[PDB]
Amino acid sequence: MNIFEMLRIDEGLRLKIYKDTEGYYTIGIGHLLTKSPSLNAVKSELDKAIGRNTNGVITKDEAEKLFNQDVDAAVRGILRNAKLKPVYDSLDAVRRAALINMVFQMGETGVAGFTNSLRMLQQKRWDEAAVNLAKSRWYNQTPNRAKRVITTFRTGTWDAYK
Repeated sequence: MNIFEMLRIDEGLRLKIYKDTEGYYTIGIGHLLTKSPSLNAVKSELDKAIGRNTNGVITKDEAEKLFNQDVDAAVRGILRNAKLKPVYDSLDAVRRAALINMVFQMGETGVAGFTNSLRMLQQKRWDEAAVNLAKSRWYNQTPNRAKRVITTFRTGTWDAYK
């Protein structure tokens, strides 16, 4: 297992425009297009992202390219963030994937906002961090996914994805 497979499991793959759990327009492997409701704004964003006149549909290869750019960007975001980087550097390879998963889903700002959890992860207080992380809107809204990520932080194994 690795980051790509993990996220592929949590986000699915859809080749036509769809709304995410929060109702926002997305496509592919969790690629958020826009928070706007206009199907126009949406079509524009897609065309611009893909570089061609779409019509709300993309190929698998196009979805994969966007996915690769997204993972890259999430990693890059962690490495640039002063609150995130230190945590990421302190973690083992499996746990690093859990953190990237969170960033991809909720953005750098969102995650950097879990101060308490972040400090507990840095101190390697796995159980404590898992409890803290559970006390969040994120877990309440997407509990199955949040439970998979949390377990991964708790155990440092891929067991939740197996």
